[PDB]
Amino acid sequence: MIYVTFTPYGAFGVKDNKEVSGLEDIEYKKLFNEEEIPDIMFKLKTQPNKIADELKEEWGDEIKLETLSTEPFNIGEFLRNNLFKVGKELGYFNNYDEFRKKMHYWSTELTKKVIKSYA
Ligand code: NA
Repeated sequence: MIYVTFTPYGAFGVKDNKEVSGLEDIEYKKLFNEEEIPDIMFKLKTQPNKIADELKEEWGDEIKLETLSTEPFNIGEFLRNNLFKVGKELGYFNNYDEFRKKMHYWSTELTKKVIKSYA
């Protein structure tokens, strides 16, 4: 059973909700290229079960998404508290100003898609 959290820049999984200190403790990593980030934020938001079946195929195990759980996962707490630092380590953000500007753009693009979804 793989427990998965998504950030804007990736999907990250660990078997059996194990504790996570660092990226070395993360067993499954799918990184997203920046041009698809908002599209994938919107698909997570509107068809999470489809996202889950896709990961089940790609990673080879049943999948629990954190967005479909009432209790946060160890992996989710780690990524939320280290969202900038892990994204810098992965090459998405060179500094905090960039992180801020990128997160803003992605969120704005996601909103645009959500507004459109409402006719
Ligand atoms: Na560890």
